[PDB]
Amino acid sequence: AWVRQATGAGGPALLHGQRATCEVIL
Amino acid sequence: RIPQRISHAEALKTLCHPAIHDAGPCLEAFAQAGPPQGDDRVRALCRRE
Repeated sequence: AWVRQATGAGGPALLHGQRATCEVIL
Repeated sequence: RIPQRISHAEALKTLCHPAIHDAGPCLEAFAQAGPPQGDDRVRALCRRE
């Protein structure tokens, strides 16, 4: 209940277009 | 192309206006929308004042 409250516990807002990302720990 | 400056003291007509410091409608807009539903917010609802 802290970690999801730390961050992030078809959205209405989009000016450009769809969006992607990913993560690799280096 | 004539150089034109703008700053605070030239904007001072609207900066020093009484309806700026009047947060009466800002009071009522803060009183309309209550506390959002966050785990931080429900806990931060406490007595101090």
